Amino acid sequence: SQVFGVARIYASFNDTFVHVTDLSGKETIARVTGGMKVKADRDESSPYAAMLAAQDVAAKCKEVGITAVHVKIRATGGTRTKTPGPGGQAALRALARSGLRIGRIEDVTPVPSDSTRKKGGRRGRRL
Amino acid sequence: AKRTKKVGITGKYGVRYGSSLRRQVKKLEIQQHARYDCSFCGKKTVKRGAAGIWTCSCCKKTVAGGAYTVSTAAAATVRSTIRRLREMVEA
Amino acid sequence: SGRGAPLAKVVFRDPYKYRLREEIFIANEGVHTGQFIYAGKKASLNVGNVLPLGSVPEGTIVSNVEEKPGDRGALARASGNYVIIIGHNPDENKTRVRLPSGAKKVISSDARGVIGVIAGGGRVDKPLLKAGRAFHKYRLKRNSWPKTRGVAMNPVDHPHGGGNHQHIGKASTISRGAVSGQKAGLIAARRTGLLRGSQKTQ
Amino acid sequence: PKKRASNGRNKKGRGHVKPVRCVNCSKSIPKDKAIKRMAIRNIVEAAAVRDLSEASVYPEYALPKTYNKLHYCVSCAIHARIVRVRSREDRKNRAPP
Amino acid sequence: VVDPFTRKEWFDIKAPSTFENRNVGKTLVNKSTGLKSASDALKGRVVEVCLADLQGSEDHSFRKIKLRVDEVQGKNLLTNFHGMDFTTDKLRSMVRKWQTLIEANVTVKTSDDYVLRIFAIAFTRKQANQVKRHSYAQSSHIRAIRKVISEILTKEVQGSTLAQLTSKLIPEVINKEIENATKDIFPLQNIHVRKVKLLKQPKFDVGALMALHG
Amino acid sequence: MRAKWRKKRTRRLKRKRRKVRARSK
Amino acid sequence: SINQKLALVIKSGKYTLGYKSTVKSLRQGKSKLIIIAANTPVLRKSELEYYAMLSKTKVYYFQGGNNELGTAVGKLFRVGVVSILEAGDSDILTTLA
RNA sequence: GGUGAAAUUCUUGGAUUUAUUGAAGACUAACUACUGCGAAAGCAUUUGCCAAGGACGUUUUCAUUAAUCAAGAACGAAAGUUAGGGGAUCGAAGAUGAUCAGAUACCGUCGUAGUCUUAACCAUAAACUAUGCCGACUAGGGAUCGGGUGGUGUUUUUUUAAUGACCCACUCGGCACCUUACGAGAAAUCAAAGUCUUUGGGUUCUGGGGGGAGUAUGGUCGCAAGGCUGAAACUUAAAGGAAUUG
Ligand SMILES: [Mg+2]
Ligand SMILES: [Mg+2]
Ligand SMILES: [Mg+2]
Ligand SMILES: [Mg+2]
Ligand SMILES: [Mg+2]
Ligand SMILES: [Mg+2]
Ligand SMILES: [Mg+2]
Ligand SMILES: [Mg+2]
Ligand SMILES: [Mg+2]
Ligand SMILES: [Mg+2]
Ligand SMILES: [Mg+2]
Ligand SMILES: [Mg+2]
Ligand SMILES: [Mg+2]
Ligand SMILES: [Mg+2]
Ligand SMILES: [Mg+2]
Ligand SMILES: [Mg+2]
Ligand SMILES: [Mg+2]
Ligand SMILES: [Mg+2]
Ligand SMILES: [Mg+2]
Ligand SMILES: [Mg+2]
Ligand SMILES: [Mg+2]
Ligand SMILES: [Mg+2]
Ligand SMILES: [Mg+2]
Ligand SMILES: [Mg+2]
Ligand SMILES: [Mg+2]
Ligand SMILES: [Mg+2]
Ligand SMILES: [Mg+2]
Ligand SMILES: [Mg+2]
Ligand SMILES: [Mg+2]
Ligand SMILES: [Mg+2]
Ligand SMILES: [Mg+2]
Ligand SMILES: [Zn+2]
Ligand SMILES: [Zn+2]
Repeated sequence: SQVFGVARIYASFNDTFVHVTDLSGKETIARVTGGMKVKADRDESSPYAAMLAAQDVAAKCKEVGITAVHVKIRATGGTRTKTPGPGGQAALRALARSGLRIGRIEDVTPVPSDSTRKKGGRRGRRL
Repeated sequence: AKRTKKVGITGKYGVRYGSSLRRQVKKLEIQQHARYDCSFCGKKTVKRGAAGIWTCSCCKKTVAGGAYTVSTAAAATVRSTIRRLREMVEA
Repeated sequence: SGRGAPLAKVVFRDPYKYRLREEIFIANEGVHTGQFIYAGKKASLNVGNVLPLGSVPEGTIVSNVEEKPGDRGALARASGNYVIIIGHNPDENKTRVRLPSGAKKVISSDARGVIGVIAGGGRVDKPLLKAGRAFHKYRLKRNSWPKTRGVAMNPVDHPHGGGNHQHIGKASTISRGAVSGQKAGLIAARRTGLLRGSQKTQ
Repeated sequence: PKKRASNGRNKKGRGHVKPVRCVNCSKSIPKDKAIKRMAIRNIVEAAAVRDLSEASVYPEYALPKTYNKLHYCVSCAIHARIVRVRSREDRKNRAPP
Repeated sequence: VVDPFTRKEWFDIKAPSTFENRNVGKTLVNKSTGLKSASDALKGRVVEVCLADLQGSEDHSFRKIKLRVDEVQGKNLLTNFHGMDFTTDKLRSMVRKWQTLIEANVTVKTSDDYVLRIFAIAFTRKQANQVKRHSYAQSSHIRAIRKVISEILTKEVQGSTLAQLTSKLIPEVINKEIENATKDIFPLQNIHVRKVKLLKQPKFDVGALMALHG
Repeated sequence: MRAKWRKKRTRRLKRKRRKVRARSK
Repeated sequence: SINQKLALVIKSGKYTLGYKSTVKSLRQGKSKLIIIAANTPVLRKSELEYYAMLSKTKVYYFQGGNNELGTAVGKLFRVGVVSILEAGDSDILTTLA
């Protein structure tokens, strides 16, 4: 009821991304989430780190000012596990709690019509 | 009786130049010598000479074509896409 | 004689005099005797006709394309060669196309081309099989055959000349800035060795 | 000898079934033999849904979730997901539970 | 500090005549100085607004919409139609095992020359007294249905303009305008108009876009 | 050794032996 | 198809094959329909069409060269034009053609 | 970025992210099942065309025209070979980064051939149901696919039928499952793997302790890689199967 934008959340495995932008698409945000406050190189996806960096995300969001925004979350997907990452939900929650208004949501995880064969061969990763 | 098991028309070259070179030649050789079917009269009377020139014995027409076959794969595919791009400029 | 692709003699009326003028075109694959050819901007898109690159849509196939509007044919003239129109910039009225070499040059839309591909394609697929056929081939082009390997000559005859064994003796790649007399071998070669890979520019 | 009458899973009278590849290791596995689990997990958590709704527009309009079908490779399936190796006669029970 | 907070201007947008309310909100684009300025490089975007977001009760919440910005003047930024789509939640919830899916599409034009490919989605309905958990159709049915869907589909489009086209699918009765035909062939739960996507349009025609304001 | 590897070892072995007497062909 | 409706005229009615016989038919008016192969030249086409209009005879352009028209009329040779004089029971003189 | 963790790697070239957007080749997700089809290989977006096929239905026709089959032939996954095209993807090779005592690997990176398509080959897969085909007989059970029959069964309501979908009962042919054991089996198990010392419906094929060895040799097929046919000398007391206990 006050203002709108875009969330653009993305949670990979061993990294995660979050960045707002105008609902017109090209626009901008500040966008630095993944290995920004956490630098151990394996805690990149970690939820304790997703919030630590998502915090500074809402900061700039409100620094220039956006009260409400809807989400568009996306997993690495495409051709590798089509599923949310650890720091995906652990970030917008720390931000919805940051005094942010949300609403209509849907994910944009890319899924194909069974093509572009994956890595690892027919025997896959062996361990 | 069958005269040659494999050489066919390439037997003129005898034993020289290697089986591979001779074999591949026979391929284009067969094509450039055979009689094709004429598109303007319906009779198979169009033969080559002066590669890229295919003329019908009767009806006297001369068609430009591949060096060894009347229609080359590329030209045939072009005919298709030219029809496509053309059907696209009246309707 | 001396050309792989066949020629096409096309007769036209002289719009300024009661007289016939006979142009000599390169026969595109499919053209036939007694065919009707159309030439101009407001012409149809039929294989054989000649239209400016602007008047044709993307993906068209043309040969004997003009580098500049009105040079009577400069590109895609060898047996079975063609160029493809891959775009138009109606402002500056340019038209970007792909040549047989793969290079993508942009030229004026008023430049002309003939719909289709050149005839006599696939001539190079048949081996020559004997020096005689190569001999007769060049008997009509020029005195460029046969070729003596510079490594079989004495030093007085070539850089690669001389030696108690047949060898080049120094790098076969030669600088572009080289001088006439030393530019023999791989000139300005940016690479060398057997090409193993994609072999098609993106 | 055999230790299952299907010797795979769900395939009698077809010869060949297009193969799917495991979500965990990408290894190929025939669709008829791939253990399938549809993961319908919400955007929710224990204490994350209340913060989500109070300080927001749209006072709990839809609340949608994640929907995607997963296919595993028996080797991977046995490692983490539902394999739960059974007993000689307890395995013939196809009751999902 | 570069401080791109006081950086540029915010522009406004609304929606065409079709809907009840039209306030889109605002966006941020760039300084309007002419070196390479606004407008000439501005109206080439689109936004993702839900339908109930600008129409009303969410009895139309599934449908997502794209609005192609076309022309702008001093703080005007009005955007015409660009397409639509369903949402993962709805579609992924409609694809239930133990039933057969049906998808079909057609490419037509309206009068407002635009050639469009639409999409439709339908499933199988279990009869009230049914006892089989499979609830499946038969190829003869599925092919026949597609035909009537295709036939019906290219009636509204090429039957009116883009405006009435948008005004035709928002009531969604075409969804069951299929059902009267399918009621004689198969139950068919969840019959919809799931997606639409386009290619081009005649040149801008500045005068026609102004017939969506008031 | 593995079954299919014994095959490969044998296939190689015959290829080598095959070559060896073609020298005396 | 129409090859069917036409194939009944050879076994039932009267016809004439060939460019020359077909024109004497068009001059005497006995022709009610003439079939012209696809590959036949345009000059002869317009000529036959002229004679047809003079004999008020209808024409049908057979999609397929004279080779196809010949094997269609049951003959083993190219047929550039056919002129029907009596369609014994074929609806060819009454169908959409 | 990638992983268990890292590193080779990529980033004044604004990378990863976003936006509009185009190209290329590949694939058909979800729907998808103890579901369908084909001789097997094998077959999943649309539509048009091309011929083709089983089950059913049948008071139609022919009337033993058949069953099974050495020789011979049609097709035959994958990879692989020849000539074009294609070459997006993933990716033998190779080269790398990491690991390890070592690490030619597994994990990561690059990436050739390949992957795809046309024309021609090659003819092998745990090509599996590790289970010949035709015929008959023997046993209980509820699902399901296709055809069919039966109705003062429900729904569509239009105004009720006609229909269509659904319900029920039956019958023929399908893919299977379940419970039984008369019965079989060395057992695991099997409606055939049963109707066998109470041994005979028709017919095809193969096997005769383990190695040696699918080796040698001849023949033949193939461009090759290889396919098919296929020994012996010698050596050896076990090798093997299913089940039981540890
Ligand atoms: Mg493991
Ligand atoms: Mg000389
Ligand atoms: Mg030389
Ligand atoms: Mg020389
Ligand atoms: Mg010398
Ligand atoms: Mg010198
Ligand atoms: Mg020198
Ligand atoms: Mg020297
Ligand atoms: Mg030398
Ligand atoms: Mg075991
Ligand atoms: Mg299987
Ligand atoms: Mg198989
Ligand atoms: Mg031993
Ligand atoms: Mg020797
Ligand atoms: Mg599909
Ligand atoms: Mg014999
Ligand atoms: Mg490649
Ligand atoms: Mg290596
Ligand atoms: Mg290890
Ligand atoms: Mg190493
Ligand atoms: Mg190695
Ligand atoms: Mg890789
Ligand atoms: Mg075998
Ligand atoms: Mg098997
Ligand atoms: Mg069985
Ligand atoms: Mg055995
Ligand atoms: Mg029974
Ligand atoms: Mg009934
Ligand atoms: Mg039955
Ligand atoms: Mg018992
Ligand atoms: Mg017993
Ligand atoms: Zn002719
Ligand atoms: Zn796996």
